Amino acid sequence: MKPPFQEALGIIQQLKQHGYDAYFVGGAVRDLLLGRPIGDVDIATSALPEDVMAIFPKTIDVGSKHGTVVVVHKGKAYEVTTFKTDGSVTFVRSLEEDLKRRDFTMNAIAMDEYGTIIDPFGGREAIRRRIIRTVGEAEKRFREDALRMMRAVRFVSELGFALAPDTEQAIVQNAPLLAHISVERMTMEMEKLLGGPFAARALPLLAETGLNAYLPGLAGKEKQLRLAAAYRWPWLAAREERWALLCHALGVQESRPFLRAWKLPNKVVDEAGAILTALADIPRPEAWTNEQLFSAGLERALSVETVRAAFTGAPPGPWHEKLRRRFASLPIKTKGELAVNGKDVIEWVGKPAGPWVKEALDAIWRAVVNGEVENEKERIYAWLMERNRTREKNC
Amino acid sequence: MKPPFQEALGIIQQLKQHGYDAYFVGGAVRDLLLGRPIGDVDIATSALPEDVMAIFPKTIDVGSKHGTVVVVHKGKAYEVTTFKTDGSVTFVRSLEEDLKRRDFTMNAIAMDEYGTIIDPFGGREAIRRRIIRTVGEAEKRFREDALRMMRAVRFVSELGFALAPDTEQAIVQNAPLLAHISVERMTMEMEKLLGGPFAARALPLLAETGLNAYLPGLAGKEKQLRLAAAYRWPWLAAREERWALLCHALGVQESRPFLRAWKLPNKVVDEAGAILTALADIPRPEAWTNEQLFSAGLERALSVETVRAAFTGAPPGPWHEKLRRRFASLPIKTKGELAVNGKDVIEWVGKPAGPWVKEALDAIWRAVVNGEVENEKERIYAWLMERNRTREKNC
Ligand SMILES: Nc1ccn([C@@H]2O[C@H](COP(=O)(O)OP(=O)(O)OP(=O)(O)O)[C@@H](O)[C@H]2O)c(=O)n1
Ligand SMILES: Nc1ccn([C@@H]2O[C@H](COP(=O)(O)OP(=O)(O)OP(=O)(O)O)[C@@H](O)[C@H]2O)c(=O)n1
Ligand SMILES: [Mg+2]
Ligand SMILES: [Mg+2]
Ligand SMILES: [Mg+2]
Ligand SMILES: [Mg+2]
Repeated sequence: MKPPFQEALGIIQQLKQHGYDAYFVGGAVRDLLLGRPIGDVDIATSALPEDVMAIFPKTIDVGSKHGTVVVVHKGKAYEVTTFKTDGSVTFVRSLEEDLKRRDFTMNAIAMDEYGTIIDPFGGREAIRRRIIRTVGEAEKRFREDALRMMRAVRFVSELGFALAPDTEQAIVQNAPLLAHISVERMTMEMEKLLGGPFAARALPLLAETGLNAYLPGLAGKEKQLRLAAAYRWPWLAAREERWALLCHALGVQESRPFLRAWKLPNKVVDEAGAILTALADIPRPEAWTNEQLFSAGLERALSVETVRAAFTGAPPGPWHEKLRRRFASLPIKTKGELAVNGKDVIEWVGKPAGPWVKEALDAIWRAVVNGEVENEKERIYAWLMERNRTREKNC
Repeated sequence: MKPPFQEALGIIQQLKQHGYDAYFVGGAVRDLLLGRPIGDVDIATSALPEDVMAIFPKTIDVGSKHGTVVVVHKGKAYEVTTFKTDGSVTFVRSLEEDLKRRDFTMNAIAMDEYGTIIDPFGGREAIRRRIIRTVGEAEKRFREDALRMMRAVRFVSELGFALAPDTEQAIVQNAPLLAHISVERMTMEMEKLLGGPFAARALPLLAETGLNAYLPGLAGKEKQLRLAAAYRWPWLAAREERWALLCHALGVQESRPFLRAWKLPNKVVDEAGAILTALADIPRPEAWTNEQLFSAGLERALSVETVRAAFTGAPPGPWHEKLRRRFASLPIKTKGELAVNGKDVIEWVGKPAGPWVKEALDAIWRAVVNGEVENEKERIYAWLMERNRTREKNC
């Protein structure tokens, strides 16, 4: 018994004692078998949501309308699912009926409270061979939930399996069915695919399969995707950095309309382009400017070089480290640090409050930062004063 | 800082550091103030669901569509809710806007990471006085969510507060609006109200208010409800035992159609009647019969006397203890224990398999139980054999 399932063993036990019968199901079994780090432990039972909400103290009702209940056990969250037949939903007592409904074979395994692998679908084979195959006709299943395709391809990104000949085919043939699946749902899938350790050949595949030109803004970029192979994807740390390079390697013009089609939250689509930009503007890592760094702010700066990295081949290590230095020597690091107040500039140049004031301070920080004038009140005063009679001699 | 919030303090802290601002909200504050045992710790913040899913590792998405996110922290489950205005939902930054939307004042409190109570609605007053008052016009709020009434009455059950004159009034005037709220939702509320420590005057109130005759099967039972006052509700330990007595004191004829209207699960409505029945059939605690006990099975037996208790005044203590003895002396306690097999009765009376067989075994347990014949094979054989030539001499 692996500690993953060890603590999770209770869930089963209590479900068995109340005469219910339960199994470990899903990837957790796969990962265990495959020999991956074990993800979410998932548990499937013949006990109805209501029976599970009676047995366990903490019970979160996520969607008792389609089988699942989240059971807080011993300080974790496990997803217990009453066996079902994907028709509304129909609940059975046949575990075999349940496995029978899942996307692919690697997923359709189950292990008993004792540790005996229950594989009525050749999951065990699939894994040794490392192949994503459909549970039943690949055709019928994609008709049963089109999204099942995207993920067949994400799995390729996430595990590094190959697709099954008849399964892959089925995708190109049934490609259209995607436009029927909500964008929201497509995005989360794209966003895991992207973080694959095999992303590199997931994306291309996304193309060789019919799947391209049904996903947001991925019309006819076939060439771009296949090429995407050389990108060091897996050193991208973050979602932004992800979307970031994804754009770049598509060559995507305006990041904003694109990432928005993907129904991504603003804060990403904003910081997305943020970096996409700083990247175009700075073509070289040595070229970062005390101004520019201050402007983008450490975190983003680094993320820039890490995207750059994923494009170049050049390890970001040293740059990250040079930026981290520079940024902690920038005589200020935010605008709020500026020893001098917007009101100070008014009482100083004897003008009414207005538009000029911004431009003033605008050019004061760019002075403090580039080390031109200190960040003390007195000196910035003279600095301002003495640069205003300069703007009289010049015109 | 009370331990409840102590561990929960982290949730706030990390939401503050990422510049977000959060508060403890809800009954947890009420309970703390009131000086009750502290229930669910709840947290409200300006950070959107997505921001909360980014910051914390474990993040359960219960309904990010209306603000709430369940954040698993340090081994518990806390509900973080992005401030909102109950219009679809609109998210703000104003905590004051958030409090302003909640049902009643006791609930509309908030405490900061430091321990400073934030009461912009006189919750603190309401609690000292022990009064359930509406946050704003009692009228408008019941139009905003009719169910708010049921609970204004359950709260009476739960805490032992009185209703505010203008609030109580508003209920009778706006009584009708209930039929618009899903039964499912009414039941859960009734199911808490019933377990109230003040249940006794909650039920009556449920009547003096317009609330009666909008709840399942509670048409015109006004008299029955008011009388319901004398029942020792609070010693009812279980759901069944609850519905059980509720039926009884309403005098409800057929339990089955009634409890079912409440959209209660079967296993309850079944065990519900179960007891309701055993109760009508056995009018006296001394009258339990080795048969009857074996038949209902300890647990339910006790439950029966516990309901009887809630009706009589007589403490179940002794009976429960007498039952628990008798039942562990019953020479068998289930039907599966019977040393004699249905197949044994066939190969013994030389008849084909059929309906008589049940009737045979049926009268064998009742013979093993009442201590008439042993629960060994040999002796039951004889016992059966010698009672079949008895049924020849008799007719
Ligand atoms: N379109 C989908 C998506 C998922 N599943 C099923 O839902 C379970 C859990 O879903 P998921 O979160 O995707 O976990 P796994 O598919 O098991 O793999 P992973 O945990 O890496 O996502 C799986 O066992 C799978 O059979 C499905 O039948 N159809
Ligand atoms: N119809 C409802 C039901 C609940 N609430 C709000 O949702 C929050 C949590 O709901 P609940 O689980 O009922 O907790 P409390 O009302 O605070 O009290 P208790 O924990 O005893 O149920 C509360 O702060 C309350 O203001 C609401 O505004 N309208
Ligand atoms: Mg888990
Ligand atoms: Mg999973
Ligand atoms: Mg809790
Ligand atoms: Mg609560």
